[PDB]
Amino acid sequence: GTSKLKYVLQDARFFLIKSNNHENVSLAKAKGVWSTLPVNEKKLNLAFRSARSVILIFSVRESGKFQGFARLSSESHHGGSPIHWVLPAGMSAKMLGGVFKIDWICRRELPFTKSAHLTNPWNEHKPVKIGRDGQEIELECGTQLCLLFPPDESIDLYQVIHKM
Ligand SMILES: CNC(=O)c1n[nH]c2ccc(Br)cc12
Repeated sequence: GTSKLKYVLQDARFFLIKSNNHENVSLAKAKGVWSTLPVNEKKLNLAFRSARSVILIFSVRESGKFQGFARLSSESHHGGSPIHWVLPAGMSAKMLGGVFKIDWICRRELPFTKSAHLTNPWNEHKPVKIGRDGQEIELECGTQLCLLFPPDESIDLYQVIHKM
């Protein structure tokens, strides 16, 4: 069903995450973590304090799809086990900020062809697939985008609801 999903998404904030490679999203799905540049880290930490749920919606660059979405379960923190992110070309992971813990809500993919009717008011009403890493997606667009994903019957939102 979709009722617990709609409960989690109620009055949530949504952010577009653009990964340069599939390996970082695989690592995120396996470890329940994400890391981003400080400019986005600050935005996400502000949002985490201000909203019932902060949803990251993931897209691998050039893949033509979203790879799933997840809910922040903490602000960013430093000093955990290192995460062996792949950076594009030979760039340093030092550029990254803290680590956010995340609970996955959907690990299934959604092709951009299925979201072509959704525009994001906070990015000039361009299609929601279009946007820089960290672009905020307005509430209604973000909710409809999440509801387009195939149901992920491996996930139980009961434990996510309790963290709200
Ligand atoms: C695991 N997260 C990343 O790899 C990442 N997040 N935002 C970025 C901006 C530029 C570069 Br290069 C890499 C990233």
